[PDB]
Amino acid sequence: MKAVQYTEIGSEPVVVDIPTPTPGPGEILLKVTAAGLCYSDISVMDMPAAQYAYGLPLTLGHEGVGTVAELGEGVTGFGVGDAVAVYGPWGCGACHACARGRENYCTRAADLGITPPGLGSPGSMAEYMIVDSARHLVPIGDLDPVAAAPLTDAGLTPYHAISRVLPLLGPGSTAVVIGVGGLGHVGIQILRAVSAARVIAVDLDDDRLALAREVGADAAVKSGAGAADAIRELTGGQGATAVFDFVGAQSTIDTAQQVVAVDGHISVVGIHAGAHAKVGFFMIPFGASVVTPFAGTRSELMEVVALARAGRLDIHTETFTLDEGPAAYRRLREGSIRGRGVVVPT
Amino acid sequence: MKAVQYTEIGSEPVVVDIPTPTPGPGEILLKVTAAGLCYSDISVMDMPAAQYAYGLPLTLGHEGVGTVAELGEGVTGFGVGDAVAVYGPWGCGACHACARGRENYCTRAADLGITPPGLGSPGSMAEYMIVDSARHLVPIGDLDPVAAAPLTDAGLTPYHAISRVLPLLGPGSTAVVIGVGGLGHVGIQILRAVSAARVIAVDLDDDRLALAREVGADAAVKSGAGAADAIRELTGGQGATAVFDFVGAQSTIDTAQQVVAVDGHISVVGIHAGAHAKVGFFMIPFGASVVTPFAGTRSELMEVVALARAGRLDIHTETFTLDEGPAAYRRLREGSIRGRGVVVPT
Amino acid sequence: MKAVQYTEIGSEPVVVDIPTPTPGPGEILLKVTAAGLCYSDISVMDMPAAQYAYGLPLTLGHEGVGTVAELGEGVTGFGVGDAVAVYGPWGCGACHACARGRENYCTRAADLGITPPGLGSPGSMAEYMIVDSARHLVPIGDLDPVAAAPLTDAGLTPYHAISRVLPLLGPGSTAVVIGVGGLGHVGIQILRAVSAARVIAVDLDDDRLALAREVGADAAVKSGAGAADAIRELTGGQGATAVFDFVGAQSTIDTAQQVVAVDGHISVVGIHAGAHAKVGFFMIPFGASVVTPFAGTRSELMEVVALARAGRLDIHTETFTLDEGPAAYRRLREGSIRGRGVVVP
Amino acid sequence: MKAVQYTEIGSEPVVVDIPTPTPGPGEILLKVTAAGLCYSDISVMDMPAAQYAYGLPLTLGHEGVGTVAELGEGVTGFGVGDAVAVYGPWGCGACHACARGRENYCTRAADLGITPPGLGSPGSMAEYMIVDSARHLVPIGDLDPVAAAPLTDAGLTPYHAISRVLPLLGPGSTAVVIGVGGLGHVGIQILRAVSAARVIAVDLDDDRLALAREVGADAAVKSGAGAADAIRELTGGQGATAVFDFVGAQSTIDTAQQVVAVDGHISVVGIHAGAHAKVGFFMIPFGASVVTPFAGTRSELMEVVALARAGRLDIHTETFTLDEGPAAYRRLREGSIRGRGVVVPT
Ligand SMILES: NC(=O)c1ccc[n+]([C@@H]2O[C@H](COP(=O)([O-])OP(=O)(O)OC[C@H]3O[C@@H](n4cnc5c(N)ncnc54)[C@H](O)[C@@H]3O)[C@@H](O)[C@H]2O)c1
Ligand SMILES: NC(=O)c1ccc[n+]([C@@H]2O[C@H](COP(=O)([O-])OP(=O)(O)OC[C@H]3O[C@@H](n4cnc5c(N)ncnc54)[C@H](O)[C@@H]3O)[C@@H](O)[C@H]2O)c1
Ligand SMILES: NC(=O)c1ccc[n+]([C@@H]2O[C@H](COP(=O)([O-])OP(=O)(O)OC[C@H]3O[C@@H](n4cnc5c(N)ncnc54)[C@H](O)[C@@H]3O)[C@@H](O)[C@H]2O)c1
Ligand SMILES: NC(=O)c1ccc[n+]([C@@H]2O[C@H](COP(=O)([O-])OP(=O)(O)OC[C@H]3O[C@@H](n4cnc5c(N)ncnc54)[C@H](O)[C@@H]3O)[C@@H](O)[C@H]2O)c1
Ligand SMILES: C[C@@H](CCC(=O)O)C(=O)O
Ligand SMILES: C[C@@H](CCC(=O)O)C(=O)O
Ligand SMILES: C[C@@H](CCC(=O)O)C(=O)O
Ligand SMILES: [Zn+2]
Ligand SMILES: [Zn+2]
Ligand SMILES: [Zn+2]
Ligand SMILES: [Zn+2]
Ligand SMILES: [Zn+2]
Ligand SMILES: [Zn+2]
Ligand SMILES: [Zn+2]
Ligand SMILES: [Zn+2]
Repeated sequence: MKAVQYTEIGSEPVVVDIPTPTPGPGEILLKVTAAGLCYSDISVMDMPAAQYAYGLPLTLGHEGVGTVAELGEGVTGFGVGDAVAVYGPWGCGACHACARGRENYCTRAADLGITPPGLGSPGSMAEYMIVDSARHLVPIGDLDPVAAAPLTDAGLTPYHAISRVLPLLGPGSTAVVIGVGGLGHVGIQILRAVSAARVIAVDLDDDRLALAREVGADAAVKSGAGAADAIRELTGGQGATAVFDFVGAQSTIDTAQQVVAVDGHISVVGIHAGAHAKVGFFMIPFGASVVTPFAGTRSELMEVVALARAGRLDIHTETFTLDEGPAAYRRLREGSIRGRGVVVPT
Repeated sequence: MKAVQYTEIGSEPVVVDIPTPTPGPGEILLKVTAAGLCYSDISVMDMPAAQYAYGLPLTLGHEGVGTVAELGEGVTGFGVGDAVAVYGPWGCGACHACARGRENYCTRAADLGITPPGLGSPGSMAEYMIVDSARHLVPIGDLDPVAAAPLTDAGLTPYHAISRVLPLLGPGSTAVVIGVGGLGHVGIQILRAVSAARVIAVDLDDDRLALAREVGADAAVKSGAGAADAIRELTGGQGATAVFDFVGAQSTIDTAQQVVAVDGHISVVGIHAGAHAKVGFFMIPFGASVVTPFAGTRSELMEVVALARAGRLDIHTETFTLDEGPAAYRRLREGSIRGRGVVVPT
Repeated sequence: MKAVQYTEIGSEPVVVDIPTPTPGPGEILLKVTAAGLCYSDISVMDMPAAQYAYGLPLTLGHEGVGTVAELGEGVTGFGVGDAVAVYGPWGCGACHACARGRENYCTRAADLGITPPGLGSPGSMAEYMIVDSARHLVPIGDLDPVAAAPLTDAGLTPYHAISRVLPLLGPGSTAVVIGVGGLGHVGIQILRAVSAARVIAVDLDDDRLALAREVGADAAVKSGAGAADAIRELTGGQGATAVFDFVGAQSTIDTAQQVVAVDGHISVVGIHAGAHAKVGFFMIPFGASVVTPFAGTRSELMEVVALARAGRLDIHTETFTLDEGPAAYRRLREGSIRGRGVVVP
Repeated sequence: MKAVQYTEIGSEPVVVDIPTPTPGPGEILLKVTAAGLCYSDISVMDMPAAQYAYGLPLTLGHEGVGTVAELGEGVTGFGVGDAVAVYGPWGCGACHACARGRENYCTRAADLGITPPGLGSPGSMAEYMIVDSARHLVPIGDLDPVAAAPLTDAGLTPYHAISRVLPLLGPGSTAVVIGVGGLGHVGIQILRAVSAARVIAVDLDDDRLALAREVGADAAVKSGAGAADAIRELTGGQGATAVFDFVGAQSTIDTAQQVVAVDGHISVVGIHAGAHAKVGFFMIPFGASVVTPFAGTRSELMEVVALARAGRLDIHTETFTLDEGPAAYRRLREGSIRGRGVVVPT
């Protein structure tokens, strides 16, 4: 087998029966124990035919954890039964970025026909999944799979975004988190674990602001036209050292530019087509850098797993069966999952 | 004493006779040996009455070198006759940024009424000038004052911009320099001295491309619509690790976005009101950060001076008298100074 | 004031009456609200006549907080009544290190005759004290002075030592803290606040191990011959990413070398004359760097103050009067102050 | 095939005929084009029987370049004929260090029985060699193999040592290089290429001081009792920002401690059993860190190759045949190779 696939442009994903794959040389077959739903899946399924490039059908799910079921020829660095998380943004493994584990920034992958699981290659929303190479597996030991699956993107992506500017986030700093969803609720917790920043969370929804306080935000601010003034009141007029925008709409990016401090940072993490920061003199403070980060690195995924194993990340989830996969995507689309949706096969 | 002042909104600067100042407690009086002209002075003098905030009259010149003439009460660490460069972007000296020498990013200066020489306080285009505090002087020893004056902004600003991302500029990297004027011709030389980056220079003017090659650029490319494709051809389709845009027009920022590499950097250094980078998904590569840097730090100015003393910077200048100051500004406006204009008071 | 001074080589410090100073141009007079005792004061007072270089008499105390009492001529940026901490390791203010606020690493100060309060210039163990320049004052707002005074060295020094290698201390890292005294008990708390490192504390004294657990250590291990094996058991045989040795005896440095990981770090912070790490092939792991850090930077002191104001540092103190100053030093010498001794004028 | 092997404890290496190997799955067979001699080979061959752990016989050579001769089953990313350099310090590929390319600091390799070529596995001093995995090959394009072979250790090791502290080596800094041999003569050139440090070279031999000046040292100091005072005279009494000791004898480490600046660095790179820095209060300046670095990282090797391709490294070599291999080791032992000895098979 059972899997959840995107099969027709503009249609909802469907539950299918397809062959259980067998690993070729160097590949590993996992029995999937948990598969996370990411809002990027919604954006992908909303692409018109002219833009959509991942092929049909596509087994969804780029947040995957499992146990090693079968080793392909020549694979010996894992044993059958090992609990592993899948490193998602597969790169070529050979370029200068990849040599540093920064496969998220590989520029050679596309030309070599290397695509990530759930985003061009078959994903984790299935009873079993293939992983191309052992370097794309990270051990998780006895971590609960349901809470582990989101670490692979909801954890990894905020972790990487924060890591890019961690030296800015010393005692006395303030970090703003915009969007307390799958990514944002983990982002707050990463900030608390790896920095002494004061954390201000921003969301449209009072229940998400409650979630933010539950996971350790120091303050919670309603998003929209009043947010910039409210944040500036909290920061004593100086603004926020860093803003991590997990929404990335034009309104939230505007809020971010209106509150960022001199020599601070805006990380535009959320993906809303057309929205952008306007980085120019008189439009942003001196020295305030802006970036659109993507995914994270191999060693960053290991660090996220280490945070989880140390008890520093309380991942808020709701569990679904494979048969409930399409229903779960409807819930994600409408904004009614408090945290991360996770499919648990069987 | 003789000085060059901006005295009337919309009018050319004029040569004046005003009193030689006397240093109060903590201040230092310099006999000016060289005063650099910066294109920012043109932009300032082009501001309409409603925007112009630096007061009239204003003695111009924020690139200053001199010899210590008189010590104000309680000043130590300098003797009469010492050759010094003036650190330009005065801050409060007390905040967290200033404590690190990063007075360029002080947020307290404005509210305390602290303004820089030539940009709210009296500048260096005069026989003598006041410096507010000893911490705003850096010794230059026997460096030629004419070539030293530009170090204080034409050197400092590119040096800071490059320093923000120096770890990116390893062997195999490429740095693009857009605009081979006062700042840009120094920026090329800094890149060559402190990194192993391949340097590609870009300018509208073929004589400035020649200047770029003279000061060590590896390649020089005509600016305009064909520049992005030409740069991409030189970088093997991978793009440039970093782009230092010393023009900052919309067209040059667009060129920068079209050539920057994944996980690279654009530094928008030149100031053209309204121009901005558009930093959003699908509009810039993943991981490519963008910033508008401002001036530089105390320790950075010392490092620039150290480069000059080591013979690493060939500063291209043309010398003017104080009486020629207004004529020199006309030359700067029309683009006919090959490098930096420098006034030498007699 | 009344002051406590070291007055005679080899003798205990004494309570004295000396003139209240007046600030000259650029100086600030503080009314002292709290003055910390540091174990370095013991080491200084144990120096023989041939080594001791700070002059007699010396008003002790290089951990100082106060309120601005008088401004010297030309001083700006502070008002009378402002609560401030004194930045201790005064530098020249002009060199490349000082320009970055790294006055702790100034090499010009000695030749210019610049000495720190309590260590060549008059210290904070007195009703009033002089500060040379406004850049050596950091505002503390409404922070309790008793808990604030130790921030200026018990806080600053561990903070700097940790900061030198903070990028190593990611999730999955382990930091060992040897010596849970004035410095060490703050070091544990800094590690918890600014990193995700697992913290293993080491001390001779079971009550100090309890203190370590109270302030957030993940494990606390008895020092001595068994400590290295115990630490290696806790780290799965891989050793510790960083070791912060706040004792710095040969035995503790040896423990540090026996537990540090490949590509890790040993910070020798505690001062024991003659003791040293042996950094050579076959004697330490590949890539494991070793340093003796000193004090900290201007911006680091500001950051320490920010941690305290945010409630991230529970500074364990015992309070003494000026008259009790000599008794407090005897207590420090014998090891009976649980945390930091602080004199309140 | 012909090879040079260490075959008997305490005896000179010998030229042998042994079978040409065949690559198994994931392995690559190279036709060797150049094999560097490293002084570590001398130290290894001087180990008594009780210490020597690399097995007999051992094909020597841990500096290897070649062309791809045969691909083992499942190998991708290289074609037959590709010119490649061998990354020497093989790690497990999977741990946190290896995920960052830092296989030089892998702690899992020993327990997994992973040993480097020339140092437990068969080396490059042979007509052909096996490489275990594609990730241990770096393309060199048309670089001359003779000058390329030393990049793999004589280049890599100094490059890594310098890289650990590159942010210290700003304009105005001084770097001391002790020992102008295989590693040291490359170290000087790396410092000149990637920093603005003033470079002071130190050697016992006047001809090696001449070599140092030939490759870009600013100053040259005779090693021994007068070296520390001479270096301090050159640095104005302040001492050297960093000392890279490629000898690592007690006398050179003592020199390094006597000249290092406050908040500087000593890198003990050369290996002399028993010698060590004494890092304690009153024995070294405040803030001066000391480390024994080992080899370098995957991305560092790529950077070294990039320096060579850009013309930044003039590698001084002497060429030997395989039959001359033992004679070349005698020359290395006696100190008569001016730079790096390189064996060029058939
Ligand atoms: N850059 C990357 O590599 C990367 C990786 C993964 C996901 N993403 C993107 O991150 C974004 C978030 O993904 P998710 O799975 O956490 O989404 P989610 O649907 O789980 O959460 C969205 C959250 O944002 C809040 N929100 C929406 N509009 C808002 C506004 N105007 N102001 C404040 N809050 C607002 C919602 O109320 C909700 O709490 C998506 O755009 C996704 O595509 C990016
Ligand atoms: N960010 C800061 O802190 C800071 C500090 C100093 C100066 N500036 C700004 O930097 C800019 C440069 O100042 P300068 O004094 O070196 O100027 P300048 O007049 O000396 O040099 C301008 C150069 O840019 C070239 N140029 C102009 N338009 C171009 C285009 N479209 N493409 C390529 N080249 C082009 C010119 O031919 C000339 O060589 C100005 O905008 C100035 O205000 C900024
Ligand atoms: N590097 C610097 O700039 C700097 C600055 C300030 C203080 N110091 C030094 O730091 C050291 C500590 O100062 P303090 O004021 O915190 O001392 P303290 O007397 O308050 O505490 C000492 C602690 O170390 C423990 N201890 C002693 N020997 C031990 C051993 N062998 N193993 C484990 N634990 C042991 C004690 O039980 C006690 O808890 C002193 O040497 C002091 O001079 C250094
Ligand atoms: N740390 C590592 O990862 C690593 C890697 C490779 C090599 N090494 C070691 O680096 C060292 C250098 O190797 P190499 O192949 O360049 O050696 P080499 O024999 O080619 O060069 C030695 C050089 O050091 C000089 N020298 C010797 N004694 C000296 C002294 N007392 N003072 C000043 N100069 C002196 C010689 O005159 C010669 O120029 C060796 O100990 C080697 O084992 C270490
Ligand atoms: C479609 C989207 C996927 C991001 C993700 O991995 O969540 C992207 O490629 O930008
Ligand atoms: C007025 C202008 C001055 C920049 C400069 O210092 O050259 C600015 O601050 O934007
Ligand atoms: C013998 C030495 C080898 C270093 C090298 O690779 O040159 C070591 O591993 O200790
Ligand atoms: Zn996703
Ligand atoms: Zn790649
Ligand atoms: Zn300017
Ligand atoms: Zn300031
Ligand atoms: Zn102390
Ligand atoms: Zn100084
Ligand atoms: Zn070697
Ligand atoms: Zn490994």
